Amino acid sequence: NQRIRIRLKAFDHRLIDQATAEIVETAKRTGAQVRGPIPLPTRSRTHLRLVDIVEPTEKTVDALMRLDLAAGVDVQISLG
Amino acid sequence: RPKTLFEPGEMVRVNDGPFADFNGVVEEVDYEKSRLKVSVSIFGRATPVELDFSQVEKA
Repeated sequence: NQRIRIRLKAFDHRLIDQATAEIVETAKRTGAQVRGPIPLPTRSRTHLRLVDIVEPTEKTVDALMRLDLAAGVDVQISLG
Repeated sequence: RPKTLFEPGEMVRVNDGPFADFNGVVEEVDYEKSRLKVSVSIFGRATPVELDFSQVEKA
C-alpha cells in the first residue's frame, strides 16, 4: 500500500521529458505500475512533472537507485 | 539504542528502502505524523524524502 511519489523540475524541457521517460521505463521493467506522469503549468521558466509508482518492489527501488539522472533535472522522491 | 530526538539541521542515517546506506539532514520534523523530513545527497543533489524514526538512525 505504499507509493513512490516523484516531482521533477528543470529549466530544460528536453531534459525533463527524457528523465520522466527513463523513470517510467525503469518502473515498468521492474514489475511496478506508473500513475501519470503529468505536466504542471510552467512556473518561473521551470518545467514541472509529477509521476508516481505504485506496487513498487525491491527490484524497482534498486533500479531507481542505479538510474543516472542527467545533470540539470531536480528529482524529489518519497516512499510511503 | 537509536535516539528519537531529532531536530532541524540534524544529520540522520537511512538503512531501509533504496535510500538505505545513505545519510542526510532533517530540514523539517513531524512528531504528530511520526515522520522526519530528511533529504539524501543522491546524484550530487539533495533528495528530500520522509523516513520513519526506525527507518533512519540518528547521526
